[PDB]
Amino acid sequence: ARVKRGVIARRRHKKILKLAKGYYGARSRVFRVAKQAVIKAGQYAYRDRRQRKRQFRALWIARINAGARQNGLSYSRLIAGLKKAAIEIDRKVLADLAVNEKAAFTAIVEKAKASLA
Amino acid sequence: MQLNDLRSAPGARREKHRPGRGIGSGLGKTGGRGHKGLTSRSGGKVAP
Amino acid sequence: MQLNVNGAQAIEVSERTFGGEFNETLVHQAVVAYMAGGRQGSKAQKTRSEVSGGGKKPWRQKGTGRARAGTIRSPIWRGGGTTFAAKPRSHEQKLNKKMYRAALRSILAELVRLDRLVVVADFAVDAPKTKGLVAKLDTLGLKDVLIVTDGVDENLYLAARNLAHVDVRDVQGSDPVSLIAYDKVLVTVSAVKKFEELLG
Amino acid sequence: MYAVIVTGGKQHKVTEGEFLKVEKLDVATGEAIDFDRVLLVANGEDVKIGLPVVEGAKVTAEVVSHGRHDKVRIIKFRRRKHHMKRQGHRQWFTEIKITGIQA
RNA sequence: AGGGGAGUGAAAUAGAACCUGAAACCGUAUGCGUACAAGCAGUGGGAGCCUACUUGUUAGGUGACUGCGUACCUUUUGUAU
Ligand SMILES: [Mg+2]
Ligand SMILES: [Mg+2]
Ligand SMILES: [Mg+2]
Ligand SMILES: [Mg+2]
Ligand SMILES: [Mg+2]
Ligand SMILES: [Mg+2]
Ligand SMILES: [Mg+2]
Ligand SMILES: [Mg+2]
Ligand SMILES: [Mg+2]
Ligand SMILES: [Mg+2]
Ligand SMILES: [Mg+2]
Ligand SMILES: [Mg+2]
Ligand SMILES: [Mg+2]
Ligand SMILES: [Mg+2]
Ligand SMILES: [Mg+2]
Ligand SMILES: [Mg+2]
Ligand SMILES: [Mg+2]
Ligand SMILES: [Mg+2]
Ligand SMILES: [Mg+2]
Ligand SMILES: [Mg+2]
Ligand SMILES: [Mg+2]
Ligand SMILES: [Mg+2]
Ligand SMILES: [Mg+2]
Ligand SMILES: [Mg+2]
Ligand SMILES: [Mg+2]
Ligand SMILES: [Mg+2]
Ligand SMILES: [Mg+2]
Ligand SMILES: [Mg+2]
Ligand SMILES: [Mg+2]
Ligand SMILES: [Mg+2]
Ligand SMILES: [Mg+2]
Ligand SMILES: [Mg+2]
Ligand SMILES: [Mg+2]
Ligand SMILES: [Mg+2]
Ligand SMILES: [Mg+2]
Ligand SMILES: [Mg+2]
Ligand SMILES: [Mg+2]
Ligand SMILES: [Mg+2]
Ligand SMILES: [Mg+2]
Ligand SMILES: [Mg+2]
Ligand SMILES: [Mg+2]
Ligand SMILES: [Mg+2]
Repeated sequence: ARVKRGVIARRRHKKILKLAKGYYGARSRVFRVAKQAVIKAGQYAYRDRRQRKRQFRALWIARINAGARQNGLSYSRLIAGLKKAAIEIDRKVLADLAVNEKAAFTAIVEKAKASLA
Repeated sequence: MQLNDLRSAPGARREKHRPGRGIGSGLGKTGGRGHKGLTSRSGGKVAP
Repeated sequence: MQLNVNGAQAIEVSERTFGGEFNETLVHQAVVAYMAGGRQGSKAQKTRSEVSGGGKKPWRQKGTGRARAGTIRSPIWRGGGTTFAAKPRSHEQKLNKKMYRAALRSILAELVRLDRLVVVADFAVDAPKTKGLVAKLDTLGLKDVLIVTDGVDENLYLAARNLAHVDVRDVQGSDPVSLIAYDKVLVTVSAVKKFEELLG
Repeated sequence: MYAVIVTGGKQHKVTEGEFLKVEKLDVATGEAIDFDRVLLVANGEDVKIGLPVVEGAKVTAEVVSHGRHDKVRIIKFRRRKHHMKRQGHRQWFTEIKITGIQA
């Protein structure tokens, strides 16, 4: 029983070349270069699922910092007061109130100052 | 009891492992032989 | 242990032959051994030794700029020999006499439990005529049946030689695979007793 | 009218009649659930800042469906060390609909 | 030479280098991007535009701007090397 590889080899190349769609040059039409691009794109995707959580937290902090100083308080003095009173709202929700519900953010900030911190 | 229904007891027949077929099989590349040396080559056998 | 006969009374057959356990892993081994023993191994390919030509170095060892080659009939090359070319061999296994007999004692017992063994008095047909055996088999109501007799008649073998799903066999010639393959099995009372004095 | 609730370890800003996907909840489709862990509720110009939980405030919602997110693919590769692994993942979620907010 | 019709045929994108007819490679057409911008060419975020339709918590194409990021194999104490 002789086995011919023509039919299963073609389906295996096509799976890789379909994931390499949109790449530049030989990275989307020759298998050797496209295989390495698909493997490398999967290393970055794994690693940037971690950075995505870091980059958004740094963005929320930088925006609470800007919003707190318009009310006369730094970011670090705000967080100390918030932990002091009882408040435990996220950084994700605090950054959302800073942009949109500015009148609600003001009440939270002056609550943190009233905690003498 | 049909010709497509009967089978052997579990543990009575194994698959035989073939070295040199990819990374996932645990026998790819060097095929369980280690790196260079005499006992990694064709006919590389040490006399009793 | 009672085996029902189609016209007479039950004939009180021995417990061991008809009515033992089903050793499934032993029937599998006896079936596999039978099929492996029925194939002829007649194939062959050619190694690099026995493909015609290729006795000289195509080019010198160094200086050309090409990879090193030693013959044109190399397994790497297009017309070269097969790396592990085949030779005729035999796929013949050993089965002990008592393992073979044990398997028949498992098939026979399991047929009685599946109600796919039919026992009748003497099965005889006069003159070799396929049309006449077709009529006689429908009185029993059988389509896909193996007929087992103490000694196969000449008239009975000549009829049903052309009939599609009907096979006529001897007691000592009935292989394990046939007793599983056919939908029903038909045995005479004399053929039952012959099984008793072989399988115990 | 909006509020802040806690579900699945995360916090959500929620207004009435809003669809959203949260972590899987052990509730069938169609039933009703109550979020008693309410950190903040606002109604226009009256905002009740929640010391840890607002006293008596709650949010009513109903389960719409269950499902799985899109597949993510995990590839673990260590170069020129003869190693590679692959995996797939779909995360379960629950979609709820907000039908009540009161402080 | 080669073609456009017309005829034959169930079918000529079965037309004689004639069954099926993939990939590398080379073109035409449409959509979006691209001439103040520095690097393994991707990914996290992300505007705008184009098309379709269940008319925007939807689907497909493109990807301005931006964080991170020196291919694969082998051989090595150790390679973007
Ligand atoms: Mg291949
Ligand atoms: Mg691209
Ligand atoms: Mg292409
Ligand atoms: Mg490999
Ligand atoms: Mg290993
Ligand atoms: Mg070993
Ligand atoms: Mg080696
Ligand atoms: Mg060594
Ligand atoms: Mg080596
Ligand atoms: Mg060694
Ligand atoms: Mg050495
Ligand atoms: Mg040798
Ligand atoms: Mg010759
Ligand atoms: Mg020779
Ligand atoms: Mg010679
Ligand atoms: Mg060859
Ligand atoms: Mg070849
Ligand atoms: Mg040949
Ligand atoms: Mg013998
Ligand atoms: Mg026949
Ligand atoms: Mg490498
Ligand atoms: Mg065609
Ligand atoms: Mg051609
Ligand atoms: Mg044909
Ligand atoms: Mg053709
Ligand atoms: Mg093509
Ligand atoms: Mg163009
Ligand atoms: Mg300038
Ligand atoms: Mg410009
Ligand atoms: Mg440049
Ligand atoms: Mg550059
Ligand atoms: Mg991007
Ligand atoms: Mg993205
Ligand atoms: Mg889109
Ligand atoms: Mg980028
Ligand atoms: Mg950079
Ligand atoms: Mg190499
Ligand atoms: Mg070296
Ligand atoms: Mg060195
Ligand atoms: Mg370099
Ligand atoms: Mg290099
Ligand atoms: Mg390095």
